[PDB]
Amino acid sequence: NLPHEPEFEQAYKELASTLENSTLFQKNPEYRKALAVVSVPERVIQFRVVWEDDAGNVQVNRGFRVQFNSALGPYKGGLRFHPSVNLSILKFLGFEQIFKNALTGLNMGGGKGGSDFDPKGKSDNEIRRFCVSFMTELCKHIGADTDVPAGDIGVTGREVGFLFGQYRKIRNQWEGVLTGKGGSWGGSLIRPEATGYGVVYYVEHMIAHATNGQESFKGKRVAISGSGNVAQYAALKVIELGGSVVSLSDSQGSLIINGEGSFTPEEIELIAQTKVERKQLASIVGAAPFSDANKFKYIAGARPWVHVGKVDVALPSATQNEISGEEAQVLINAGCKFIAEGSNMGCTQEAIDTFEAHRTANAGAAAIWYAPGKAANAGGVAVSGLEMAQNSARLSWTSEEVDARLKDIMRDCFKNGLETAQEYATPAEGVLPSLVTGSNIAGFTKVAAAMKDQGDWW
Amino acid sequence: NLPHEPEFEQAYKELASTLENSTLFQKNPEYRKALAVVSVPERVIQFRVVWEDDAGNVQVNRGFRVQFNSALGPYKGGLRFHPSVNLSILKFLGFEQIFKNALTGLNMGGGKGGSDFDPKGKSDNEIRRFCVSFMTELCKHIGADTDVPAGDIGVTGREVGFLFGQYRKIRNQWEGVLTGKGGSWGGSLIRPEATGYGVVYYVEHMIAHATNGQESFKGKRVAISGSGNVAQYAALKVIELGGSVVSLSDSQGSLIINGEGSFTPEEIELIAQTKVERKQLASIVGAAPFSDANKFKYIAGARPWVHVGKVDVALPSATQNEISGEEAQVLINAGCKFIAEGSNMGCTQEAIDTFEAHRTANAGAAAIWYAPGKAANAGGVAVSGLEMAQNSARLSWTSEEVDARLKDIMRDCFKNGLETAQEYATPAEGVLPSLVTGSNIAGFTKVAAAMKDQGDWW
Amino acid sequence: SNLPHEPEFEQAYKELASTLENSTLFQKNPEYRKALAVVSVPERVIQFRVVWEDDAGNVQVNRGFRVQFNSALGPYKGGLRFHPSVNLSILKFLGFEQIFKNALTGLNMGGGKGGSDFDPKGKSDNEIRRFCVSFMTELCKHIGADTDVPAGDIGVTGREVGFLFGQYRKIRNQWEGVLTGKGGSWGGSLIRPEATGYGVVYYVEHMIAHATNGQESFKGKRVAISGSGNVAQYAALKVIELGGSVVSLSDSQGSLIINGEGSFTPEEIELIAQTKVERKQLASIVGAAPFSDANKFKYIAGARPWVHVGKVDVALPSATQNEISGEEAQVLINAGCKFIAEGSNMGCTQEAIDTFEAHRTANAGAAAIWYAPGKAANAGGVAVSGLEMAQNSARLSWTSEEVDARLKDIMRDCFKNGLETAQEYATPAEGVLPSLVTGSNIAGFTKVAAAMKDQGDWW
Amino acid sequence: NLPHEPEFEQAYKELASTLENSTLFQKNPEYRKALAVVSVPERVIQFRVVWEDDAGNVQVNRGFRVQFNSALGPYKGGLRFHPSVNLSILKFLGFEQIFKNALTGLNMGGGKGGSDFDPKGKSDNEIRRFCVSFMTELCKHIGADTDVPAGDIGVTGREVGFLFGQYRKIRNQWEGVLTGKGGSWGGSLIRPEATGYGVVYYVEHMIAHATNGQESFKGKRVAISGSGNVAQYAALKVIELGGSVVSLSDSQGSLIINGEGSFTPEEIELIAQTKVERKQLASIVGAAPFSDANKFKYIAGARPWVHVGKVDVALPSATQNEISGEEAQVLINAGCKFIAEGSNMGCTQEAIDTFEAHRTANAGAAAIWYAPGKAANAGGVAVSGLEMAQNSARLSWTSEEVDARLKDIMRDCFKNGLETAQEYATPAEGVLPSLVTGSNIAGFTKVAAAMKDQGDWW
Ligand SMILES: O=C(O)CCC(=O)C(=O)O
Ligand SMILES: O=C(O)CCC(=O)C(=O)O
Repeated sequence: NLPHEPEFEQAYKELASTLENSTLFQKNPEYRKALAVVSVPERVIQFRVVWEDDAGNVQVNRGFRVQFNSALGPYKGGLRFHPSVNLSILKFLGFEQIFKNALTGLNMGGGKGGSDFDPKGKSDNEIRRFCVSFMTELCKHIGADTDVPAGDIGVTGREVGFLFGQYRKIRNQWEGVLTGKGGSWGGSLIRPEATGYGVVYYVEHMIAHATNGQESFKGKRVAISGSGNVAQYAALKVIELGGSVVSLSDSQGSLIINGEGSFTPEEIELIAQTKVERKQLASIVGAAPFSDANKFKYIAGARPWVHVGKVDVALPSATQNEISGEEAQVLINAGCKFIAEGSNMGCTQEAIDTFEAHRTANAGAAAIWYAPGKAANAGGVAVSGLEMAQNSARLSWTSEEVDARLKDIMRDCFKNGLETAQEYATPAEGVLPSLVTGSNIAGFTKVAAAMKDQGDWW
Repeated sequence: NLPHEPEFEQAYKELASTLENSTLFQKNPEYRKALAVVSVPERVIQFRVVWEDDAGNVQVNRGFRVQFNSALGPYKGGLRFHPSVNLSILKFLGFEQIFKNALTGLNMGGGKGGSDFDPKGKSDNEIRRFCVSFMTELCKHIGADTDVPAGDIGVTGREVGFLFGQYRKIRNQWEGVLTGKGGSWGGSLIRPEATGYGVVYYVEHMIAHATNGQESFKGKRVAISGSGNVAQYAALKVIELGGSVVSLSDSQGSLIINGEGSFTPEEIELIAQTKVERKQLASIVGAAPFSDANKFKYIAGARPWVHVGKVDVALPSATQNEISGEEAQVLINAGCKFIAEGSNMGCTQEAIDTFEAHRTANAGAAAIWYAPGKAANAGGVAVSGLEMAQNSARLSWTSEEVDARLKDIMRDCFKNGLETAQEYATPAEGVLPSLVTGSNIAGFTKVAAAMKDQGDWW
Repeated sequence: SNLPHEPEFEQAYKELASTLENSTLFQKNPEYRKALAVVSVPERVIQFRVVWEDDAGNVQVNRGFRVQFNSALGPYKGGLRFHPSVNLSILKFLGFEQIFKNALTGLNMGGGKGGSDFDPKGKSDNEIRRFCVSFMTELCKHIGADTDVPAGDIGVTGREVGFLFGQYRKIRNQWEGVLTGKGGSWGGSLIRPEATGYGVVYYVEHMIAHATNGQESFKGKRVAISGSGNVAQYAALKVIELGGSVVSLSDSQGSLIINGEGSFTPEEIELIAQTKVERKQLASIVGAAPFSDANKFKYIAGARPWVHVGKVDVALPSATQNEISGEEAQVLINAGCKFIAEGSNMGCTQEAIDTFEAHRTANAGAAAIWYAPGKAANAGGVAVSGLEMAQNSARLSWTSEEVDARLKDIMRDCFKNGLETAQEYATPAEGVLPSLVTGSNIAGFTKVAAAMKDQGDWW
Repeated sequence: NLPHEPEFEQAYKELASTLENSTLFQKNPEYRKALAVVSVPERVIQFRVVWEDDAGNVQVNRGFRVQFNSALGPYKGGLRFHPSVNLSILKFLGFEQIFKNALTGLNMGGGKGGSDFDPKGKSDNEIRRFCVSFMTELCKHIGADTDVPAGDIGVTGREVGFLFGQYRKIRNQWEGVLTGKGGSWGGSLIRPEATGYGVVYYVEHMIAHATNGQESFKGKRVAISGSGNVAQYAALKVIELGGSVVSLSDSQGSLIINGEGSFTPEEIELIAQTKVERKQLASIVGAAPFSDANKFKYIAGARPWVHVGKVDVALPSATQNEISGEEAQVLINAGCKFIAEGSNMGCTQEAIDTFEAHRTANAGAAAIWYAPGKAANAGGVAVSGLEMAQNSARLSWTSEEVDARLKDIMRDCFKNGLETAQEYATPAEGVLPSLVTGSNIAGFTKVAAAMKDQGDWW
């Protein structure tokens, strides 16, 4: 009699459902056995973590590493320190990580870990001691050839460092055992740029396919929402490829271009400085360059979608549910043909459904083409693979090298979606395949066939 | 945020209760910290087990090893294969194992493991393939100085053989990694006898103490339940000591003696053979000697306790929760003055409360005296420690040497419980000390103190 | 080379070497001169940084050391010392001696010594825990039940051994005999507290028997002891149990003497033990019974007991190193003392040792004072550590009587080996007592050097 | 108390003094804690080395490995066999190695080891046996992910081969555990070239910065001293980049170009053959091509500095203390703007002082710019990292690939010095940053911040 694990059960049921609404099990019914094998994790470690607080008292938390699947590579996935953490949640997140990592084409398996340790209110001294204790036990079960964790909620650069330092001390090895490391001790260039550059490259690959290699970002008008790092670097990449960035935004309003034109790199760097100083877009229109009313128009309380006029590409990069069903319709009437999520779950289900029905109802490049976040914002995962690659040679690559490689990985990510959809949700003649359906299946099918090849099931 | 683990949480709450109801936390209030720490397992491993059935189909089950505590020694405790198995249950069994193992005097930590694999209806080949697969993963986490498992429900000598065989092949070490091994490949004499002998030995000390050296098993009437190896060898040792054995039973009914007789060794040998053949007591009453209705009465559907009439000692040795509140009172009315669990968790908390209430109410030899399983049925795990001792010595001791050490262990276990109750749960004059409270405190403090010494808490 | 100056170690090497030269050993086996040169260089030395957090939350740095000197006879064995004086030279000195002390027990134990310059003085239990955790995080790599088995020494008692054991078992994930001096319920040995003290006395029993042709024992002898910790206590109680009289104890502040005939009783030693548990002085118990009975007890502040004991038959220095000067050696000689053995490690100064030895070689029969070296006479401690390792591998706890029995046999064999080896290689003049110093040094060295040769460490 | 370690204490004091004469401890006083922690080695192994001489006699020597710091990478640094070897000396060298290695921007820590073994007058056989015995112990402590030694005085190709053979045998792994290996068994192309080429690339980066990327080696006149591997390859690189090499020299004299012109690659090759035959430059001037007195002038007993006329770059690449105070002033007067040490400690302190005062007194490209050897001759170390990178993939890069990558590493070495001087020894407006000060501080700052991130100090 199995324990109640609602978050994991939900995630399994969603996969099994998306697999069922496809021809996968008509063509390959034996993959139902794969579904059953894959959803029992290969290994789970749980361990007590004892650590000393600043008053000198004994404290107790619970440590976790779910090593869910390793058919395609060593276990890969983040560590989460948050009071809500438990096996059920970490299984949900680790299970999903299998298939998102699989989607990229990198040799990365699937895992998730962490603790119910709550870093809110903790001194750095406390976080250090917790991390030291935590890694003392975890060290046994991980390694560059076995399991390579990373950060998540509660585990950023600071914690990764403390974790790395203690691993090194116990194991007496310097290796790529974590990703998200500092620039001087095995971190990668292009790490801040990864997500934003990643979305723009994915969309480039979409355009290329949709137009049979005749169009790129060159000459295209691109609406971006957000003004954090993802939006800034997506904007910079667009510009670098010859596109026009016509909008940026924050939670209070949108800053948009009047008529023809684009934001410039300099302007983007000014918006970055204002973002570092916690200031809102509303406050920078007072001075130049943004006080020029012939180039720039600030719109209070608005998202950009209905205000940019005619537009070719939309790149939501702010927050979740920032494209309504209604806004999807306007982008469609604005002639938008490509949309990809920079923000996690940026499109509402109504918007996704809209873009998909439009796709189904319109042959070729007359359709709007939506890419889901698990595919289009896999840049951060992509650069993690490159950080590992780089670590194996104790050698850093140039910005240009990491960038070029990030581009190729997003192509693999794209193609896995495209081809899976073509095979298992085959569209009508001249209709673009669904990247949402393709991306939801493709991880499972790559992992399942790998598992079969390796005798994990038969 | 934690998962609901009721079997485990109840055992914890109940131990905490017996510790509160004593002077232990008055004289050492710090030990409450130890309680919070010890209750979180050092390490838990869970893992997928894929195995092939006789049709050649893939089958999936879940593997577990709870390494609960190692302050006194390497993790020690059985493997259970039963479809009820899960983490909560093994946490429950593993927690109890800590304190049982502690009480043997031997350097043995507490652990428990197994699988939801059901051996019912499986071929021997299927069981072999399952054990090969199970041990392939488990081998990484165990070892002669790390974790030493053994049998339990679903895991007999047969399974231990398959498990050992696989370990030796992958680890390339021949060592005391398991106990309950076969005689020619590192098994110990007296291991089959140990639990049953051990409870009888323990109870002999109870009789001695409660009667001020007046009495022994000589002339006592002893009601036993069950008919597996515990009940058998308990029966045989009672007979050796001059007691009468007046009942045995299985899951279908009770075989009782009429009048003032007793089972014989020869009759016990016959019941043992009927049990190897997985037959029932109801199948053997229709032929001699058990068809003799002057001596024997078979009672279908019944536990033996009402049907034995007046008895002096009760040795439940069948199954968990086989003595209820009602039956505790039946045994009190029968003139029963000693009860000790041969089986794991034989008495309900209601029966325990009933017995303890009776002890408190009735000074001296009038009291029914109850010994907890962690003390009284420690004989088995004790002889496992001796199997480990023998493997490390690279010798096989005679039956007489193993048996001698088992007697010293059960003696010291009784003395410790008795003296610890005298110190921290001091009874009124003439009142028997609580073996429940004394055994719990003794076991707990030995672990907690060792944990403090080793810096696990402070 | 330009080797670093390591005076403590270099001095011990030369003294050892000299005692070997004053024998037939290198005449009979000149090739052992190469053995000696090879044995003098440690097999392995590990040094390491130990970073640890104080109670104020500040980072602190100390240096950690393990000298794995020799392993021909067994895994490296020897204690850990936390004391501000600790460095490589000092640990090499103590590790070198440990080789030969361990060899004389007859058990399979090699020779090692380690520790840190961490100063436990003034540190909280918590600080001590944090230091041990961090220290063992690095040391774990280099030690093990079949590799190197440390123990306590100055600055490392049961408390530290516990924190050190706990951290090892956590990182290594093996429960094993990696340390000795462990606690009773987690693989310690009975008799370990008594070992060193009982051991000296057992050894001296054989000295007395040999010197007097079995005509005397401890019965009726007056015994002066210095110190008031475990060694002094259990030595005293064993002497009392053998029918001798203990006429002094002492601590770093003064000595507490018996006046006239008479002895400390076990009850008095028990009280003294309780006060030394409380970290009090012998000073601050004299004004309270029974130690205020100024007919039986005299206290002298600032003094060692040797000049105040009157006539004495046996002396058992059991406080600290270098606690019998050459002058005090003469005082004991003139007091009529005939038997001396060290309860404290390096109790006698070299000057005292040269005096006892001069006096032995100048006097026939039992008119001579007989000095036993520490490597023979206080091996009781490390012997029972060896027994602890044996118990751990047996996965059993022996009884008091069994550990004690074996301790007795070990000390007896150790005495015999020193005696007979001196008779063979450093034969005394007719009627002179065999030198247990030369005897023990030769016996220890040759056991190691011959085993090294069998194992191809030299040829 | 502590042992007397004079060479190490000196090296420690010089670092502490450099760090005090900067703004580092004003801006970041907590880095004093870093200095105290970093100056205690992480680990030191000493060991007895017993080996057999050619007469069959036992010999005894002392082996050492100082594993000083691993924050930025596995321990890296050479092995020295010389009768002066001891812990103090090896700590001195390993301490310096941390910060030099750090300076390259490669993921390499800092270490040094060796023995007091004297190879003077030993047979190849004796050297083989010593190495076998030495590596038998050392193997335990090192490894491709832990510690990667190399050569030094007493340890060249021959010894590296013997050491690697024995490691392979015992460890049964083929990996990059040593650098300086033979071409066919893991050595890198560009290895003989590395130091010489490395010096020239470093100067290229200096030229680019000083001139706004307006100038290069193209059209420059370059005075080089020495005529061994470093001068030869430095020369060849200069010629490849369009520069003129106007001198070379040996201990007895200088061979310089008469008027404008340059040595050619064919001429460099001739000088290389003569140097292999162990002939001095004085004796190659009696034949063609060097007898042509219109092109070549031999100056007996002179260094080249005062005899080359106007020159843009100076590359002392012969020995130590080969540019006097006077010669530094002559070079300044000859229009020399770039000076960098091919040879270890080639510039006297008077010369370094003179170049630094000139820099201070002369805004921008008017200055002569001195690069210290720890930065400019770090190419040997750079190619070591590339050898490690190539060993990971069991794959040799092309000469062009190794060479291009060496150039980049020398840019990182440059940037680390430049930027560090900018921050902590900030020059007046328009004045070049001190590469000597920058290079002496930059390694420490990189290591200290990585140490802090990793919880080594806090
Ligand atoms: O011998 C063993 O280790 C298994 C015994 C056990 O699990 C028990 O005491 O219930
Ligand atoms: O118990 C041990 O291992 C030896 C302690 C020690 O170093 C000694 O004999 O002084």
